[PDB]
This record gives sequence, structure tokens and C-alpha cells, in this order.
Amino acid sequence: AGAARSLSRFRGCLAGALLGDCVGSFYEAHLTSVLRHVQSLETEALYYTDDTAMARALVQSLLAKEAFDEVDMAHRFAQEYKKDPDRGYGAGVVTVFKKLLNPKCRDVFEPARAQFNGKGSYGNGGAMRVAGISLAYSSVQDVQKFARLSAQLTHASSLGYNGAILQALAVHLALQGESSSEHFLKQLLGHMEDLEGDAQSVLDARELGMEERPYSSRLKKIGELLDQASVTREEVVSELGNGIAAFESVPTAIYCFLRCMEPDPEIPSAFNSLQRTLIYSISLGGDTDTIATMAGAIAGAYYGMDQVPESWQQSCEGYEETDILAQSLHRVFQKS
Ligand SMILES: Nc1ncnc2c1ncn2[C@@H]1O[C@H](COP(=O)(O)OP(=O)(O)OC[C@H]2O[C@H](O)[C@H](O)[C@@H]2O)[C@@H](O)[C@H]1O
Ligand SMILES: [Ca+2]
Ligand SMILES: [Ca+2]
Repeated sequence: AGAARSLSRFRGCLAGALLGDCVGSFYEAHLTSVLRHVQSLETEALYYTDDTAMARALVQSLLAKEAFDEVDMAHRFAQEYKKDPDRGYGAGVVTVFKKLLNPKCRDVFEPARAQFNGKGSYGNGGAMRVAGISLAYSSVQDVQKFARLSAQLTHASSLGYNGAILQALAVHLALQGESSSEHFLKQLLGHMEDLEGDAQSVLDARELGMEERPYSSRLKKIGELLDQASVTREEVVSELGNGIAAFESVPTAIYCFLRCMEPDPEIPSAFNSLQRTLIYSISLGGDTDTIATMAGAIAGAYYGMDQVPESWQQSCEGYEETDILAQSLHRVFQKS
């Protein structure tokens, strides 16, 4: 709530992401279902996962250098994994961390590029952690630049890093405050259409047999879905995905945010807009921790800290450190 890029929006953003990670992790890889479960939330018994672990490292690097520093951030990613390897990291990305831990590795972008036979990862790990980029940078141009660079430390495929940019742009727009769902989507579609005109993105999509301009095509499908009668969970998953690939989860999280901007008679009205967004996201199944962490980052930025329920927040491991980091970003980079 309040002004664009307010303290409340910064706090709400990281808290919403933490809630999505911790609450979503219950159902990892799997709606009356979910409603029963969240009743348990009415201390810090819900562990966070790699989503939050990497988001913390990304934010701590930004705060330490008051800028993006690829060497500092890569080493904080690698040291965070060394300290706590069991947070549920992707099977592939652990190879990047182990190469970065070698002090002879002096070009910190090359391990990511070697992944998957030199094509790079298209997993959603670059996007799951990216919200802090949009807290640190107000400009659309800087958000894209550093969403891409931060993502490329582990995700060198355009499918991976453009998913991170798209998620960062969504958080960026949510921090600006009230919007129609149609305007919000149209802004994202315009940005992705511009990025997916790049020859590198066209090649990656072609070689995987995908639609030309894959994120753009899925954002167009979101627009159609938002106009469709009686949309079911199966239909959402069939059109957008609920998977570990960035292209099968970042649009899905954005859809969850946009859909839940209005009340849903199937979710009890006692839940606020942030809560109903998280509940709806988790009800899609699949990679629930990451889809919920990304939808929650967007919704938290949009609705603000006043919609973060204390009962839910205080169930989450590290919620106080998360909140302090949000306040530090607002001080150091928003210069409040
Ligand atoms: N180019 C590719 N070709 C084939 N498979 C791939 C490719 N890229 C990714 N994969 C598959 O995608 C997997 C993960 O890619 P990873 O780069 O390890 O890590 P992440 O951080 O993105 O993890 C993605 C999510 O998975 C968990 O839920 C985590 O919590 C994340 O939310 C690989 O092991 C491959 O099977
Ligand atoms: Ca996770
Ligand atoms: Ca995940």
C-alpha cells in the first residue's frame, strides 16, 4: 500500500515471496485440499527452500556492494550452497556452484554456459530469486539488465534468463501500485515482444521446437484465459504449465496474480487478496514452492505489508531477517 516503491511494498514483496516458498513447499511436486491446510497457520516451523536461500544471497550481494557485482554474487551463491546444500536445489545448478567454489574459476559466467551440453539451463531458478533486483533498481532498463545478469550466473539459456526478466518486470510493475489487470499484462507483453525479437532468443526457441517468441505467446494466452468462462485448474496447467522450467512457471505465477486481483467465490472471502493469490497458486500443483514464491513476490509488492498475515508470516523460517533485508534495500537503494 501507499506510494510507489514504498517501504510497505518492499516489505510485502519479500514477505509474500517467503510465504509462497514456505507454505508452497508443503505440496512440492504434487483447492479444498489447500484451504484445509492453511487452517494450520491460524513459530518458524516452515523451512524455506532454495528459492529463499538464493534470494537472500542475491539481496545480500546487492547490499554489500550497493550495486550488481557478478563475482561477489556468484561467490555468495556458491558459499550459500556450501553452507546449506540441502535446501532443495536443482540437480543441474549444483554443478555451477561447485565450479564457482574453485578459486581458479575467474570468469563466473562460464560454468552456467557449459550446462546442458553448452545450451544453459532453462529452469526457473533464475526467476525464483529475482525479486530483489526490482527492489534495488527503479528503472525498467536497469531491471532488465540486472535481472538478466543475475540470472546468467546460473541460467545461460535465453529461456531461463528471459523468464527471470519477465518475473522481475512483474515485480517492478507491482511496486508501482494500482493497475488494471489488462494494463499490467499489456506492459509485460510489450517488453517480452521486444526481448524475444533478439536473434539469440529466436534461435533457442526454434531449436527446442517452441513457438516463436515463447514468453510473448504465453502472455497472449494469459489474456485469453483471463477472458474465458469457467477456467479450470487443468486448463491453466495445460496452457501455461506448472513445472520447473521457467517458461512453465513464470507466466503461471503472473496469471495467478492477475486472476486473483478480483475476488473468487470459490475462495472464502475471509482471505485477503495476498492470501487468495497464494492459495490459488498452490492449488495448481506442480512446482508449488516456486510458483507460489513468484506469485507472492508480485502480490506482496502490489498489496503491501498490510496484507501479510502475522500468523502466516511468523510460521516462516527467517521471516525477521527477510523483513530486515527488505528494509535495508529500501534504505540503500530507494534512498527511502
Ligand atoms: N537445457 C536443458 N535441457 C534439459 N533439461 C534441463 C535444461 N535446463 C534445465 N533442465 C532441467 O531442469 C532441472 C533444474 O534446472 P537447474 O538449472 O538444475 O536448477 P533450477 O534452479 O532452475 O531448478 C528448477 C527448479 O527445480 C527445483 O524445483 C528447484 O527448486 C527449482 O525450482 C535440471 O535438473 C534439468 O532436469
Ligand atoms: Ca524450492
Ligand atoms: Ca521449486
